[PDB]
Formats: sequence, structure tokens, C-alpha cells
Amino acid sequence: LLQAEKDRRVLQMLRENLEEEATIMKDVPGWKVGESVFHTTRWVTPMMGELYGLRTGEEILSSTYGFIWYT
Amino acid sequence: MSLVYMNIMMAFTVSLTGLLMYRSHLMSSLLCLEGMMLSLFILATLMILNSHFTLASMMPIILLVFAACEAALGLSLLVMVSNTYGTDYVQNLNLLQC
Amino acid sequence: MNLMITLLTNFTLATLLVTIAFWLPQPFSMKFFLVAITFLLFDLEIALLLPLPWASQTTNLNTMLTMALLLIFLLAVSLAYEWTQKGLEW
Amino acid sequence: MWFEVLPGIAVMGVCLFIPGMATARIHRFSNGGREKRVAHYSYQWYLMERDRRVSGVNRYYVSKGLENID
Amino acid sequence: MFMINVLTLIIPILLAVAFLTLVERKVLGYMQFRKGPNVVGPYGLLQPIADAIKLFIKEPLRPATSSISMFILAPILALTLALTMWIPLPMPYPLINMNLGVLFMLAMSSLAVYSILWSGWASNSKYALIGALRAVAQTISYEVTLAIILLSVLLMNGSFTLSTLIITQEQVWLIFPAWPLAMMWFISTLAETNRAPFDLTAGPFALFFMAEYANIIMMNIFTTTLFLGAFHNPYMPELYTINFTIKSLLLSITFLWIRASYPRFRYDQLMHLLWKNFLPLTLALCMWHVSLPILLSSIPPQT
Amino acid sequence: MNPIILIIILMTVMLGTIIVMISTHWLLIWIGFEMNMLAIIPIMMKKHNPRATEASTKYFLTQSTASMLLMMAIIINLMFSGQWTVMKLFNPMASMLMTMALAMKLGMAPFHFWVPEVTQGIPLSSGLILLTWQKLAPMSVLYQILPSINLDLILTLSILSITIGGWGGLNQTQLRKIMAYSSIAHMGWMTAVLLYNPTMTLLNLIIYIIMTSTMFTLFMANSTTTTLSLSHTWNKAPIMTILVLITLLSMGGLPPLSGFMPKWMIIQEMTKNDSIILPTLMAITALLNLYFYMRLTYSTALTMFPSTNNMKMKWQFPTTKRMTLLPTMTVLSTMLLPLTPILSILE
Amino acid sequence: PFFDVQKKLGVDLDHWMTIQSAEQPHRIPARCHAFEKEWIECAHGIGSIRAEKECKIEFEDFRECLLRQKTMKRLNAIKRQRDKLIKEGKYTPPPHHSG
Amino acid sequence: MMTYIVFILSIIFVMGFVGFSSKPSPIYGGLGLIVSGGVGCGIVLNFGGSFLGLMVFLIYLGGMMVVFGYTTAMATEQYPSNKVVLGTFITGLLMEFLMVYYVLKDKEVEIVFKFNGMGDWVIYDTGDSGFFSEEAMGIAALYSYGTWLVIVTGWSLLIGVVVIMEITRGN
Amino acid sequence: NVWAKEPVLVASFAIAGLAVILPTLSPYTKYSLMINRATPYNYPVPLRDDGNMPDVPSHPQDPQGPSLEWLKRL
Amino acid sequence: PGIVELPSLEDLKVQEVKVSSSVLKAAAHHYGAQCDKPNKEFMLCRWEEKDPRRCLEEGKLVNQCALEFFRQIKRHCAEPFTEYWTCIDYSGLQLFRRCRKEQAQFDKCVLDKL
Repeated sequence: LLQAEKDRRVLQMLRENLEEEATIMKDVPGWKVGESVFHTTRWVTPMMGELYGLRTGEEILSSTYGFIWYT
Repeated sequence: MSLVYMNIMMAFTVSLTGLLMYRSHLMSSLLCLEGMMLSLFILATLMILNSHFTLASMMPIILLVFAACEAALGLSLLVMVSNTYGTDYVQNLNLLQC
Repeated sequence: MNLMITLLTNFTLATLLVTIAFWLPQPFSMKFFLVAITFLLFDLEIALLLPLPWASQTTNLNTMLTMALLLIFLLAVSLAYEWTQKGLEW
Repeated sequence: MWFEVLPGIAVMGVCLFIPGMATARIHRFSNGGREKRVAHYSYQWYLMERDRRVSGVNRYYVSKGLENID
Repeated sequence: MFMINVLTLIIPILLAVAFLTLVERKVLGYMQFRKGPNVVGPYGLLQPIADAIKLFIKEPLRPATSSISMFILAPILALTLALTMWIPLPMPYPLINMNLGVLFMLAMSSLAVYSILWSGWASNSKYALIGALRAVAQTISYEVTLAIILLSVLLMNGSFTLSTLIITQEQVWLIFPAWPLAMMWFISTLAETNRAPFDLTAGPFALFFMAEYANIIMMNIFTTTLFLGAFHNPYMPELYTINFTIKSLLLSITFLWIRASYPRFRYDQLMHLLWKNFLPLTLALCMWHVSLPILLSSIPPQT
Repeated sequence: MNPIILIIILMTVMLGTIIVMISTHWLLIWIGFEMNMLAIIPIMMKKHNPRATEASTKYFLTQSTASMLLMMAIIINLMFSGQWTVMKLFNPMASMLMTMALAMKLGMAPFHFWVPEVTQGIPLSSGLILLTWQKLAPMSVLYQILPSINLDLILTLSILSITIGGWGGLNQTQLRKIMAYSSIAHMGWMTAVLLYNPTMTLLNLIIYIIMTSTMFTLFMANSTTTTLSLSHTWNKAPIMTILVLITLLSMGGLPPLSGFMPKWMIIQEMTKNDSIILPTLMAITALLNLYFYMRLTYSTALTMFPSTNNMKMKWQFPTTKRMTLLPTMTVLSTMLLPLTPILSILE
Repeated sequence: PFFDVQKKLGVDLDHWMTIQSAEQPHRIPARCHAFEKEWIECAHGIGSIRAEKECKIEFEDFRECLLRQKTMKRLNAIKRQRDKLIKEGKYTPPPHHSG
Repeated sequence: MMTYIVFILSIIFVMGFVGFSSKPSPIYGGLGLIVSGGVGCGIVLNFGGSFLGLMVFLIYLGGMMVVFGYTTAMATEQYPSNKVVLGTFITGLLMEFLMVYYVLKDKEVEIVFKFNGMGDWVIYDTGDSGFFSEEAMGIAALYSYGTWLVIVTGWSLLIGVVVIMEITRGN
Repeated sequence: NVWAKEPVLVASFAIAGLAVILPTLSPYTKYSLMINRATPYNYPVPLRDDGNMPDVPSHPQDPQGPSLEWLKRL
Repeated sequence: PGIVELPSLEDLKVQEVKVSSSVLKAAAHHYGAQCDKPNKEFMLCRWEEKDPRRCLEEGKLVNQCALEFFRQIKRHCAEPFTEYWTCIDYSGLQLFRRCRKEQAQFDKCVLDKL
């Protein structure tokens, strides 16, 4: 159950982040819109700056370093 | 690239230059060798924690214990140097010239 | 950083104590060195020994029993060696 | 006799009694009658994070009991 | 609320230490045929308040030291160790639930060894350096033995978490599966806190004194936690707080009572004693506590 | 000294060198170098003069910073493609630091300043064992890690090692400093051919270890530190003189004699590669490092210095020194010219 | 000389420490497990020169798995362009929980 | 009290290494190395961070600088600032702030690398079920599979004991 | 004979000798290995249905597979 | 190199089983017994094909099995299940030996009626 919820949540963050990229970078030259940097077309787990990126402080500090200095 | 690695390698090179140049005492030189030791400890440990390289995590504690007994041998040699002279200076070693 | 908050509170309250305590009233011997490196090498072997209660849960227990007894037996060999070779005597 | 050393022992024991009662009272007081949840392992942390996420108030101690099945 | 927890943990340690001074003076007094301090107020409590505030009033000897900043830096370190070092020790629910705290205990004791060495260097001339150097040696002689005995006594408990300890000491106290290991541990706690029968024979003597007696109360609290403790019922933990404080009080009285009636040791007798009597026996208890749980088919449930 | 303790420490030197040889893990290579250091330090200070104290101090500092720079290079290797495999590296920077750490550890002309000073103040057994095993142990590592090295590093170190080990030696009359300068020159020779065909380097390692064993055995047979003592040992025994002749000229490397085979085969599999000015420069420096051998010979066996008496007294007593294994290594070290096709014994 | 006592006596004293993707005690993977399996099987029985110049694709793919170099480069370029257009002031961003 | 706190502790780490690479009296050197080791412990505990930094805290900051100060007490005296030490400290702080400024207001400053200049919350796990704080069971596996390693480690330390007694006048 | 001179040494050697020898004779080390083996840290991963396997039961209530029944009987 | 193919939000919107986590632990054994039969199909899909965005339909199916299980346990006995999970809830980290007798009561409820 937790695995299914986590899969839906991370695909939700990926779709949100790529839509926000495709809106925000429509003026720079070059910039292929959503190409993964890797060559082999496989599902890779992202680097936790693509899931919790551009969030400004609260959720990223409670997410990456939350458990590390929680108690 | 985890930008912290840049400053840790810079601090490594600062500790290496502190190991090399020294004028007064051998003790501060051996202590900067201990600092260089700790620098390698910290850098390898941050990498093994980040990469989740979980089986061969022997490296930090084993590098620690081995280079610590290296420092113990260095303390024995420095105590012998301080025994066979009045002081333990970098100078007063002008016998056995190249 | 919450235990860092506790650390900061302890350090600052202690500095308040020290500054109120100060600004309101206004050769050698070789035998010392054997104990030092003796502590150092035995404390390093303690550093080897102490992750043993992490290790009791595995499916290969005979080798762990044998090598743990080997490590403590070697520590005993070192202690008995310096004991028999008049290492710490007076 | 030692009938009069017991006031000193009693006062110093009350001075040792206050952090236990105060700590337990603040732990039972800081989550509304609950206990402060511990997190040694990341499994319990992810469980606690989804618990504080689902409750809506962004506080884990409320914990949304059974009123949102359907 | 977190800084309120901090204040309620680190404010009453001064009251605890000063009332410990009156407790130990009255206990030594009734070990002797003495009353007192009882003339100054009701049973002498404002008398430790008064001599503490007098020693803060009383004018310091002007240095006459070297490296005044280091003379600052040593007792601030001792007292901040004594302040920071009651955190994971559970009065029923501890301040910070840690994955590991007992190695942190031993490392902070090693920092106290640093503070003693720095005070002995920065104090005065050569004889104070030699005396404090021997004191550092007889303090460092026991972080081998006490950490080894700690490892042996919680090998029967699996994890370092100390809440699994406060659980798994419910049935019998751990004094019964290790009585000689615990007795040698208590001797090593006398060595860590450095009182008689372990010898000693400057400023601020108040802060040196404060760090020592908070170290005493800390080691006896960790003694009570490490070896015994009754059953913990949630939604009434004041019972465990009362029983914890009572047994820590009784063991602190027993600690000072062991101080009260024995001569100090000769220094080489102390080193001879520690090495050639405790250290093979601690190793033997370690290896037997290794070989036992594989024979009782009971390794601890290391979560 | 106790013989049990010495045999145990010899066993640890053997164990450390075998762990350097066999282990596919980088940590165990570093542990082997460290254990080699920790055991080789009480081989020195076998006496109790401050000479051995200062010598072991200098050796310990250079040895330790070599070990830590090697660990630096390995942790950089894991900063890049990360696995503990003895193989091609993944960085010119990590390979650069690794070759410099093994040049400090080995003995090489930008880092060779510790070698004559450490050999001046030690007994000859300690010097023999340190020269043999400390020139043995890193060569296995370099033989393993050859395929990812910039050749400018190895070649500049080799050329500079041969010319500085040559130019030092003309002014020094201590026997140990002469042997140390010869060691720096031969390790330059054994470093130069590493990226071309390392079978030559390991065969030259075998030959040089045999040569050093014969040299320090012929100086264990008579407690000599200066050439004047060598003239007195001319007076007291004649066969030592002709063996100093043949073995010192075998260090010189002349074609009827066995020390020419490591030079000649190197020039063969060096000039089947199309560098030619580098072989002729190296071999002119091989002409250079023979004059101190030659004046050593002229001191010992081909001129006759005046001698002090009490050799009159010494002629009654036998030459009852024990030799570890002198004659086998002697005639293996001199008469190994016509066994040229024993190159293939190695790989 | 890299000897082969390791293979002749047969007891793998060191091969477990050596790479990732060995037998971890609790069977958990590393960060770049599948990339290592493909790179090791790509360069297994190959002569270490055409292994250098044929498996370079998956090797650089593994390197940017292990360090995530160009990925952080692209993320930094995203944040710099986001910073210059928020300095411009167009579309005060609802990437933080809002619309 | 913000996001780049591992970076800030790295900067104080380099501050400490410069502070005793300026070659002071060795008791000031030991003080600086204790400060550097404490903040390095802070860094490695901030990367999560269970055991290893609390392990180095007992050894170096528990039993190595103690022996270094012990040997500073028994061997040397340093009985009574200078332009050389203060000049090296100012040049080290200059190198520090120069690198920090030229990285923070740019992409990268390279010795030979490519340092992406931003905070190191990247990279980390995506909140997976680790359940044992990986390093703990990692060093727990040091005894089951670690046959050769602890044998040669203990043998090296036993030989270190006999080395120390021989050099300090065996027997 | 030696019990009067250095008694703590003899006591240490006796308890060390039993701590070495005593783990050999045991009806309990097999229980140690079984209990230590039977603790699932990881997920029990399923398998593809039919390589024509007349074993490995599908419902976890089915006792066809090797269950544990020496646990509840101590 | 090549673009990623990430699916749509209209397929990535299924109502979660938005229970809290302590009650989710407290009902876990009978959640694994009766239900969690077709999600080993889901987990085998995941471990064979390691692509979330490929095996999500069985994620929808385990979502609806969990929701149907919670509907069945809600509308019938027990209401003492509420007292049981709030009994297991506030006792720190959840030992099952903390609240055992109400576990027996809930077990007797579900055994007798269902």
C-alpha cells in the first residue's frame, strides 16, 4: 500500500515539475524539454532535487534533512 | 558534484602544505599529518554515506585505527628524539649530512 | 539542529556563569609514555571490539564467534606479553 | 540523628524530581495527550511523514481516525 | 516548548549540586559524630547557598598564569560537558531519543579528560603540571575498562538505544546476570569521578567543583539506568520518576559512603591494581558474555 | 633484541609484502605498505645511537606521507568510478598522485633525499632488508597499475633518477651512500621501461636484488664502512678482493658479466619502440655511474694501500664470520651472461 | 607481480569487499546497481582496450549515475533562469503548493 | 539556521585546518584540530550519520589529541603573535573567501573538476524503507564476512605493541 | 599450588577456557541458528507461477511450506 | 538524448485510503490475511518490471481492495476497533504487547461475527 502511494506521489511530482519546466523555459534557446540525461531508456529514481526542488525551504528541509536531525 | 567536496579537498591540500612546511617543532608537523588523516577519513566517509555503498563500509574505522597506530609509532620516535637531545627541535639534526 | 540548540543553550549559559564569576568581582620520565601508547593501542582494539553487539544477528554465527574470540585473545596476548616482559612495573 | 539529614535528602530529591515530571508532562502536553513519537529507523519516519501529511492540519498527533474511509 | 524542556533540565542542576554538597557534608558528619551545618538556618540549605555566593564574591588571585584565553577555555569546557551530558538518560521519556548514546557518554568523559589536562597545563609551573599529568593518566586508565564493561553489559541488550534497555530490565535487574562486571564498573565510575580512595594529592574552584559533582550525579544516574529500574507504566510515569530518583539517591549515598572510610591509594599501586587485576578479568567477562547468548539461544532482538 | 621477536618481525615483513602482492583490494595494499613500515622501523634502531634515531625519523616521515598520499589517490579513484579493483584508474589526477606517492615510497630523484641519510646511520642488515623489500613491494603495484599512467611522469622521474643517482656518488666515500646512489640509479632504470614491457622491469628487479645481496653480504663478512677498511681487508684476505672486483664490475654492467644483461635487454625492448635518443642518453649515464665503482675497485684490489699492523695479530684467527648465502648468489650474480633466454622464465 | 594465490587456494578472502552488487548482509542494493551490472557484463571478457572504446556509452552513463554531474548542471541552469525571470517579475511562481 | 548548513560547517572546517596549518604552538594546534574534528563530526552526522562520526569522536577527539597533549606536556615546553603565523592565517582566510565568493556568484571554480555550485541537499534517498541505518548493519557485517581483515588488523596492532615496547627499551 | 599466588589470573583462565570450550557442547546452537535465520528483514518476494512446481503454496494459510512451530513451544 | 514518457494526471488521480498510520498498523494482520491476495501480483509486477508508470493499474486495484476492506471493517463489528487503535496509538513506538487484551476483544468480535 505504501509502495503504491509512493509511486503515485513521485509520478505526480514528476508530471508537475515537467509541466512547470515546459512553462518556465519557453524563452531560452536550445533546451530540449524533458529529456533524461541518461542514455539507456530505463526508469531511474531521481536525485531528490527533481522531486523536492523549487519548493523554497519548508518541505525540502523537512524532507531531506528532516529525519537526519529529527531526534 | 556535492560542492562540499571542493572545500574538503582544498582543506586537504592546506593540511598537506602544513605537513610539509614547518620550522619549530616536529609535533605540530605530526599533528597536521593527523589532520590530513582526518581529512581523508571525512571525505571517504561522506562518499560512502552518500552513495549507499553499504557492504564495504569498513574503510572509515579501519583507516582510522591503522593511521592512529601510525601516529603512535610517530610519538615513540619523537619521544626518542626528545630523549637523545635537550629539545625536539627541527634543528639540532645537523649530524648525518647528505 | 535541535540538539545543536541544546548545545548552544548549555554553552551560552555556561559563558554567562563564567563571565559573572570573573567580571562581577573585579624534565620528564619514560614511564609516563608507556601508559600513553598502551592506552592508545588498547583503545584502538576497543574500537575494533565495540561494534560486536551490532553483529549478533546474522546467519553465519560460528565464524563470528571464532574471530571475536580471536580478537579478544590477541588483546590478552598483548597484555600478557607486556605483563611478562616487565612493561608496566616500578 | 539521621532524622535531620532527611530534610536535606528530601529537598535534593525534589530537586531531582522536577525534570522527570516536567519532561513527561511536556511530552504528554505537546501532542494533546499523545506521546512524542520516536523515529530510530526510516520506516517509522516515512510512516510518520505520511501520517502528518494525511491529517490535513500538518500535525501528526491528530491522526484522522476512520472518518475518511469512503 | 523545547527550550522550556532545556531550562527545566539544566536550571535545577545547580540546586542539585549545591544540595549534594550539603548532603555529602551532613552524611560525612553523621559518619563521624558531627551535626552541622545546622546552626545557619533550618538544617543548612541557605548555608550552601551562602558559601556558593561567597565564593562568587571572594576576590580571585590575579594571574600569574600563561595563555589567559586557555585559562578561560578549560573550565568552560568542563561545565558545558556537565550541562550537555544529561540528555539521552531517560527519566521516563528522555530528552533526545537517540540511536546510540552510551558511546557518546564515554566520548564526553574523554572530553572531561581533555579539560583536566588543559587546566593542568594553563594553571601554573612544573609541579602542578606533573601532578595534573598523573591525574590525567589515572583518569585515562579507566576509559578502557569502563567502556569494555559497558560493551559487555549491553551485549545482553542488543542495541545502543537505551530504551530497549529500560524495557529489557523489567523482569530481573541486570545486576543479577552480571554482578562482578557491575562491581568492577562501579569501581571504574569512582575512578572516572576521581574521589577517595583515588587520590588528587588554580581556579575557578567553583566551576571545577561543579563539573565534578555533576559528573558524580550523572554517573550515578547512568548507574541506576544501566543496571536496574522498575516497570514503566505509560499514562502514569511519576511512579517511575519517584522510584528512579529514590534508587539514584541511595546509590549516591552509598558512593559517598564508600568514599567516607578508606585511605587513598599509592599511585603505582593504583596502576598495578587496574591493569594486573581488572583488565584480564574484564576481557574474560567479555568473552564469556560473547559465548553465553549463543548457548542460551537468546541473542537480543536487535531492532 | 630477542631472536623470537626478530623472527616474528621478519614474518610480519613477509606478510605485509605478500599482502601487497596478492590483494585485489586497495585498502589491503595500503595496509600492506603500512605494516611494512611498522615492522621495518624496529629493524632500524638495532643499535641505540642517535644516528639510527634520526634515520628512522626521516624514513618514518617520508614513508608516512607517501602512504597517506597513496590513500588520497585511492579515495580520488573512488570519487570517480567507484570500486576497489586493482585495474586501470579513472583519472589523470589520481594516477598522477599515485605515481608520486609510489615514487616517494620507492625512491626517486625528486623524493630521494631521505635514502643516503637513512643508509648512513643504520647497521648493514637493516639496510639490506630495507633496500630489498622497499624496492620490491611498490614494483608489484606499478606492474598492476601501468595501463593508465601519463608517460611524462614515469619518464621524467626515470631520467632524473638515473642522472641524479649518477651525479651523486662521485663525492661520497661512505660505502652505504655509494650503494644508495646505485640504488637510485637502478630504480630509475627499472622505472623507465614500465610502460613498454614490464617483464624487463621485474627481471631487472630480480637481478638487482641478487646484486645487493652479494654486495651487503661481502660487507657483512668484514665490518667495513670506509675504503681504508677495504684496503685492510685486502691485506687480511685475497679472495674478498677478486670478488669485490667481479661484483663491483657486475654492478658496472660490462658485456662479459651478468650486470650487462639488464641494461642490454632494456635497450632491446626499448629500441623496438622508436625512441632512440632516450636509450643513448640513459646508456651514457650508465657509463657515468661506473666511475665510483671503478675507484672503489682501485681502492680495494688493483692498487695496494699501506696497512696498519695488528693484521699481523689477526692472521692467527680464522675468518669465522658466517655468511648467509654468499657463493650461490655470487656466481649467480656474475656468470649469468650466457643464460640470455631465461627472460621467458618470468611471464 | 600480481600473483594468483587468491585463485589457486580458492578461498575468496577479498572478492566480497571489492565491487558493489555483492552479497550485502541485508539484501539491499546500491545507488547504481543495474548500471554496474550492465557495465561489468559489457566489459567482462574483453581485452581492456576495445572494452575502453566500446563500452564508453554505458561507462559515461554510469559515471553520471554515480556523481549526477550534468543532472545537477541542468537543475542549476533551471534555477538560474527561474531566478532571472523572477527578477523580471513575470508569473510569481505557483510551483510552491499554489495555483 | 537555513539550508546550506553542511556548506557552512565545511567552511568552519576549512577555517580550523587553516587555523592550525598556520603552525602555532602545538597546544593551539591540538585545540584547532579538536575544533576541526568536532565540526567534521557535525558534517558527517548531517549526512546521516548514525555511527561513524560518533566513532571518530571517541578515537581522535577521545583518545588521540589526549595523547598528543600528553606528549606535548611531557616532551616540549614552549616557554615565552609572530608575523609568519599571522600572515599564513590571513593568506589562508584569503584563499577561503576567494574560493567561496568565486563559487557562490558563479557556476564553478575548478582545480581540475566540475563543481556544481549550490547546496548539497542533493543527493539523497527518496525516503525509502532503510530500517537499519545502513552503516550500522554495514559495520555489523565486518565480522561475518571479515575473515582476513580483522586477522591482519589485530596482528598489525599486536606487532605495534611489541614495536612500541622495543623502541621504548624492550624489555 | 598457584591458587594462593595469583588467584585472579587462575579465575580468568578458567572462565576463558570455558568460554572457548563450552560453545562446542550444546543442544542450543542449532536453535540459535534457526531463530537468527527465521527473522525477515526484507520482503518475501513472490515468484512466477508455473515451472510445474508441486510445492510452494499460494495461500499463506496453507501449511505445505515449512512453517515454524518450534517457536511457540519455546 | 531521448524524452521521458510520463503519464497523465487524469490517470494519476485515485482517492487514497486516507486513514492515519497507527490504525493502519493496528489492522495490518487481517489486512494481510483476507485482502493482499491480488497485490502479490502487483508486487511481482514491480519486481519483474522495475517501472512504476508501468504497473500502476494493479496499484489502483490494491487501493480499491484496501478501501473495500476498510469499508467492511467499518460498517460491521467492531466499534471496539476504535478503542483498540486508540489504545495502541499513544504508547510511543507500538509494541503489540502494550495493548493485548483489546486485541483479543477485537479478535473475538471478528471471529464470532465475520
